[PDB]
Amino acid sequence: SVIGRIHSFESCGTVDGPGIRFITFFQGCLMRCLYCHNRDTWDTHGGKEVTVEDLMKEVVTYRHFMNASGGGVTASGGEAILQAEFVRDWFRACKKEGIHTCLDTNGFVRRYDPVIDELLEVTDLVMLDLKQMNDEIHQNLVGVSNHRTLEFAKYLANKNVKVWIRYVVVPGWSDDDDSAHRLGEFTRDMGNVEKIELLPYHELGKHKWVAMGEEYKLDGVKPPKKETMERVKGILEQYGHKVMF
Ligand SMILES: CC[S@@+](C)CC[C@H](N)C(=O)O
Ligand code: SF4
Repeated sequence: SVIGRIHSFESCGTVDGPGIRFITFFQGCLMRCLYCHNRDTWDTHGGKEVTVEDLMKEVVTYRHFMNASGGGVTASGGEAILQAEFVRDWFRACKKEGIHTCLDTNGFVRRYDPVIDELLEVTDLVMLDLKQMNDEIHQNLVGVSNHRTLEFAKYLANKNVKVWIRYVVVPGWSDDDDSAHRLGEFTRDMGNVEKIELLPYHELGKHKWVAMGEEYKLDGVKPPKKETMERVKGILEQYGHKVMF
């Protein structure tokens, strides 16, 4: 029945645990972050066609490695939530195999049909990218308003879904102190954020823009100052957050 469109899949040791995570990067994203790591995930009509059956046969070989703490599967890519029906089925097949499931998303949910709730029932962890609390800047950095992502976040809180937050720090855009406080405050109130990951801006994936003959509006911006990272981090910890930077 449901077929999925993916950019790729790779197994990888979870940043902090002995387990391995099988990560499937779903094809397609409606955002256009100036710093996008892989713009090749943008096209919703690209990638490869795979069935739930196909992915599970790829995850099995890694089974022994997923029963270790952070071991499990992750739906990432561009925006995995755009293919919410398939991810639901994938996660359902994984749940019966005794596998931990993580939904890595930007939360750019357009409509709130029941499939989302179904998806969450079989989602052990939601990794939410919060790109910018100041919508003025968010529009300029991403190309869309953060309103939907923000509603989605509140949606997850009211459901008591365990959430980790990811925030990309970029000098001149998200290094602002007023923005760190807005983020720390907002996530504090959600009440379900268990940890925040601070990622310093990186000019990686730039060859994907130039390759497709496109202009990168951040080729002149450099990573954030080691001190600046400590600044925002310290600000977020004031709201009672574990910042795993
Ligand atoms: C840039 C960090 S990645 C682990 C996630 C990139 C983007 N938010 C995505 O989920 O497609
Ligand atoms: S949400 Fe992720 S995949 Fe989509 S444009 Fe932004 S960085 Fe790229």
